[PDB]
Amino acid sequence: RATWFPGAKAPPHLTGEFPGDRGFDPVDFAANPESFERMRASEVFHGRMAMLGVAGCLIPELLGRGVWFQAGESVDAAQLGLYFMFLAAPSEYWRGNGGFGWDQKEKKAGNRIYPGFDPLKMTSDETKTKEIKNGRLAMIAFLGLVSQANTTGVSPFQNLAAVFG
Amino acid sequence: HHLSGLLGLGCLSWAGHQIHVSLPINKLLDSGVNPAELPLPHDFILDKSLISQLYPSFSKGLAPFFTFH
Amino acid sequence: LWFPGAKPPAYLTGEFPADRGFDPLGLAKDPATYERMRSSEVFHSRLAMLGVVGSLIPELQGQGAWYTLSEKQFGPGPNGEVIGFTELALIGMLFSYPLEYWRGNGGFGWFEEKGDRTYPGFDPLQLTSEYTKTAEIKNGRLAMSALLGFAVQHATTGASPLENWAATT
Ligand SMILES: CC1=C(C#C/C(C)=C/C=C/C(C)=C/C=C/C=C(C)/C=C/C=C(C)/C=C/[C@@]23O[C@]2(C)C[C@@H](O)CC3(C)C)C(C)(C)C[C@H](O)C1
Ligand SMILES: CC1=C(C#C/C(C)=C/C=C/C(C)=C/C=C/C=C(C)/C=C\C=C(C)/C=C/[C@@]23O[C@]2(C)C[C@@H](O)CC3(C)C)C(C)(C)C[C@H](O)C1
Repeated sequence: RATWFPGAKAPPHLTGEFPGDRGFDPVDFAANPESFERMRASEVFHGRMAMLGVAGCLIPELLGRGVWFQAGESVDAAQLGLYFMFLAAPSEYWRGNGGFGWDQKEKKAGNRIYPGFDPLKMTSDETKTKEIKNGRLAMIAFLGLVSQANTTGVSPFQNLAAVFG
Repeated sequence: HHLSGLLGLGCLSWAGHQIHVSLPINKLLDSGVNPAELPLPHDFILDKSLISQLYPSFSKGLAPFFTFH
Repeated sequence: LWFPGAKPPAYLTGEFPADRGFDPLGLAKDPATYERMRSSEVFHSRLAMLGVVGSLIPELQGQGAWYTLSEKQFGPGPNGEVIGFTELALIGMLFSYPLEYWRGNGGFGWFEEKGDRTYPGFDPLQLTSEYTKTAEIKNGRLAMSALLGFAVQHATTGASPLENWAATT
């Protein structure tokens, strides 16, 4: 199989079964298959949130709203944050629990990674891979945004301008 | 693990503390700055202007590091 | 029982503590919903017992009231930060994310946890007994009543609850 480095063998617990598997788990975080489930959950969620984060950072600046690290000087962030926490706290508790219910068998019921929203029915393993590969690229780019902010102190698109002049 | 982790990362971490906390505070103190009116250590991290006055290279941030300059 | 001329409704059988035979609208019908109910009762109960004292004691010392926590500027911090109730609530929500998740989960993992969730393990003097299990719920029912009392007394009169108690003594 193809791997994250030219001639590297895969770990034995990574067998290509799950989407995104390019044989990369050196510190064996996922030898136990329950921990591999949790990690898969975490990777898809971190993944999605970074897509919304990156799009939340770039797309407004294109449609003339401002630079993403100057966002809280034109809004009242403390307020919004409280509302954001008020929408999250049920919603993330349901996602963790598996559904609405004080029983523990609730966690077995339902999917906490792929809950089943799909109205145009295009969930495959080639599309599950696309989520994860877009997600990983958004995570990596978010770390680039923060870093450039700190170093250059200017807009992310103005960092792209300096590449070409 | 003991070479790369315990001693390696241990030295990296402690160089990190030195660069970001021990070097400013000592530099200011050696120029007679009365410890009561010294900035707290995070202030060197949050406000890069404080640490820029002392060491101007910080104004270039991490770009030199990544371009091997 | 809550009422002398009342009879215990089936499921309520005096097994669990503070069962004073009382469920008119039949909300603890299923024995599994009675589990949630019980956990919610002891949670609401503990929060109220912390609420009453946390509303009176600053009032008595001279800070304010159960009301007027809004428009208060909580401040002199280490760097001279001064923040408002909104920021303080945001802090409270940020530091309540993992504590509440872990109490709602039973533990720390993505799978089944054996962790009580109603009466967790914290008793370094071994004082847990039916007396005390009862006494916590009873005091907390009182305290819940008292907090509803605070609310409506301030709603009707517009006075602070120490002044309303000084208008009876
Ligand atoms: C049992 C039963 C029934 C019932 C019932 C009953 C009576 C239910 C009652 C519910 C009730 C009464 C539940 C309240 C809880 C209060 C909480 C959570 C306290 C938090 C509040 C806190 C933590 C306080 C915080 C503060 O003080 C601080 C720290 C500083 C102050 O400056 C500001 C405030 C004040 C904010 C039916 C319906 C009749 C029929 C059914 O069949 C059977
Ligand atoms: C996989 C693996 C390993 C690894 C690893 C690696 C490389 C991990 C890397 C993880 C990485 C890089 C994860 C980034 C997440 C970023 C998020 C959540 C971004 C944004 C989140 C949001 C919501 C953004 C919000 C906002 O932007 C909005 C929307 C508008 C702005 O105005 C304001 C703000 C900024 C608030 C080992 C350890 C090497 C070995 C092991 O064996 C296997």
